[PDB]
Amino acid sequence: PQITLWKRPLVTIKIGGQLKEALLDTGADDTVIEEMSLPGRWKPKMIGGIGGFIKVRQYDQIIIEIAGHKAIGTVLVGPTPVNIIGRNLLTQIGATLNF
Amino acid sequence: PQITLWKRPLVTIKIGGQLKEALLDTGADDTVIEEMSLPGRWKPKMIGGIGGFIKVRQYDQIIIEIAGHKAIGTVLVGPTPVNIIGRNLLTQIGATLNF
Amino acid sequence: YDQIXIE
Ligand SMILES: [Cl-]
Ligand SMILES: [Cl-]
Ligand SMILES: [Cl-]
Ligand SMILES: [Cl-]
Ligand SMILES: [Cl-]
Repeated sequence: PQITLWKRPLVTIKIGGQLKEALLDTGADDTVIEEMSLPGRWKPKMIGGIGGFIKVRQYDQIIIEIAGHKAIGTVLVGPTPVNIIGRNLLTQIGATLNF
Repeated sequence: PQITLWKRPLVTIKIGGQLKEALLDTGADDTVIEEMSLPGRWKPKMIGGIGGFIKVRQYDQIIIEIAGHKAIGTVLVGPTPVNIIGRNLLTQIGATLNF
Repeated sequence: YDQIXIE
């Protein structure tokens, strides 16, 4: 699909058996999801942006379905104000910016 | 162009006759740039990012070139970690997300 | 308020 940017580019994702809404975010290096349980080991991370930093849990090798496209990669979990699909997963679904 | 996302989508912008680097950010409603002088009056605005909320200066109808495309619109000035081109100006240059 | 997420 071609998604215009008149509105926030929100899509449905499936992660951990759960359906969520998430923002396709070319400005994010990483994928960050609000608090939820995920399997495996994790390690702590600090991530920053406007307003400073938050502490998150880093889980590796997590499968996500993004608007019907499956991808695997690292997912960060923590107190993000919005669920974010960042570049680490956008690349896997072949997402590009076009103008 | 067609910009893939394996690297940060950084482009050259021109504002006030000067070249700067900025990130094309579909996760941003608005365009935010680091401290610089702009003409005219400003208005207050609060914006929220991953780490919390910040105050910025809102300047309207600012001429800005983005990867060689002309835009004229609102630019926020404040303590952002990186210069951000948000959807208000991405729509002016005809950008879409595609996968 | 408006939301700006880079990360
Ligand atoms: Cl919206
Ligand atoms: Cl849960
Ligand atoms: Cl990854
Ligand atoms: Cl590719
Ligand atoms: Cl605008």
